[PDB]
Amino acid sequence: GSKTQDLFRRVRSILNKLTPQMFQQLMKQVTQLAIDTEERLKGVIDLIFEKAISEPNFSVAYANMCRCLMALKVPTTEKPTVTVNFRKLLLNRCQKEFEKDKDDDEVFEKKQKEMDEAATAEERGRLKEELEEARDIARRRSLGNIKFIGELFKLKMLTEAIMHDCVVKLLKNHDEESLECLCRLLTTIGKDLDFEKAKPRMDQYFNQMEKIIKEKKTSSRIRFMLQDVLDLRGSNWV
RNA sequence: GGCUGAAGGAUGCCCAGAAGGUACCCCAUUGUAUGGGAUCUGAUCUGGGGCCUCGGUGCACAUGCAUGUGUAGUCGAGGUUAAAAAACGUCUAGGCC
Ligand SMILES: [Mg+2]
Ligand SMILES: [Mg+2]
Ligand SMILES: [Mg+2]
Repeated sequence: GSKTQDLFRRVRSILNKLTPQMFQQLMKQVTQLAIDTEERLKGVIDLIFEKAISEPNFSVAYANMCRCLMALKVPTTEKPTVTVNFRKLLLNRCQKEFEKDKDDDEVFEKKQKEMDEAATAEERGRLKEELEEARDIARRRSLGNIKFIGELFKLKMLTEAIMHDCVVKLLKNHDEESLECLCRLLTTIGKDLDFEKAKPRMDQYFNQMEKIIKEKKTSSRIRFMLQDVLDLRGSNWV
């Protein structure tokens, strides 16, 4: 049983040491890891996903690390005649994280009543600090998940269609968190998405947020980041 | 009681179909929302796909270095079916001790 925990230790060590420049030298270590059980694979994917969405800066490296294990079949423990590819498991974690928003507010609502139940000023302030801290923890996760999906797109483990139905989903929910994520995703995938096969559809995305830019109904910071994204588009994504 | 491995399943690729999505467009309510349609898709499921024909090279054989024959998971060259695939970070049926 110590073998699974030792594999987790080595995977976490590699993730901590992983950096863009020294990438290649650690990849041999990644290919030499004995991942042969659905539990080990799920745990390694859990570690990679958590690190990649909790720390967006180095997510690029982690994305490329995932490319080195795009083909790592393992037999499902329940029915040992079935197999699960690493890609199927890593993408399921990504898609599940992407659509938690539908339920996300719910848990805050489940805590929102407590805001009323904290009678005294000390309790009210402590409850308010905890709820906004939770809101920060969630918005930091969603942004990490979006940048990780965008980084996996540049390595072709995804396709243009998932980005085109992720951008439109973020944009249809005109709430602040979604528009911040839309800014991050377009900023990280604009050059690899601005092609002539997607020229018509893209020509509406920005146009839509242009109205947002002109409406000034949302918070300023959102407009500010949208202006940055539109200006980066105007300069050929560089 | 231990070693090994079938293009038999599974995985990957390709094709068909389905759930789902679909900014823009159109139709209805009509409210910029919902529902339906049209493309475009399809992170997900259900199936199907391991064809021919000809050369080069290599190999083996059989005849007199040459010719004929068969073909190496061979390189190409073309056809055919909607589809001509990772000889596969996998499980088995076995096979051996
Ligand atoms: Mg449909
Ligand atoms: Mg199939
Ligand atoms: Mg089949």
